[PDB]
Amino acid sequence: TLPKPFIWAEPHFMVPKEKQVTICCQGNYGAVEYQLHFEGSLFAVDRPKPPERINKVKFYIPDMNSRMAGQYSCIYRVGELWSEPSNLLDLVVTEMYDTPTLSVHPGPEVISGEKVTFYCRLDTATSMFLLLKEGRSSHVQRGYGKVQAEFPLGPVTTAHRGTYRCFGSYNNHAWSFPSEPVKLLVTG
Repeated sequence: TLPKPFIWAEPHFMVPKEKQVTICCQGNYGAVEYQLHFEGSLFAVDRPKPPERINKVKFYIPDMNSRMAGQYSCIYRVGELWSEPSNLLDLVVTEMYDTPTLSVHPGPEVISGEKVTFYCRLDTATSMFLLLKEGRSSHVQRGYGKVQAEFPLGPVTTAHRGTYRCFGSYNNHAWSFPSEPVKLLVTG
């Protein structure tokens, strides 16, 4: 009946503790009420006025903390009907406690075709590790292991070029400090 809303974070979902993030919810033009929900509770509300030209609302979150790391959703109202929930957004808090180390095999400089594997180590956390690829063409990989996890990339191409940082975690939504970057140079 009502177009399903859409939720996303800005800049992205990895929020360093004490820092800020903005959660955006898109509903529909004219909607008079938007609610941001967090783990079964009401987090924030926004009532567009005038609503005719508005179809999105921004929820600002300053001073990020682990108690705010989790699953968010959004619903909006037009008249007396409420919409179905939006997609589920997971916010994680970073820079918690320690700093893991990152290493790569065979080395930081390779030619297309060489199999590359990254290794993240942190002995004071859980088995869940994460490999982040900086800049554009960004994304996050996850790996598991005791004290250390590996992230094999298989044969690489120049597309694998970029800066990498890894994270350790204390639970699925609470991550450590990013590791020192490793700039992978691919030739060929």
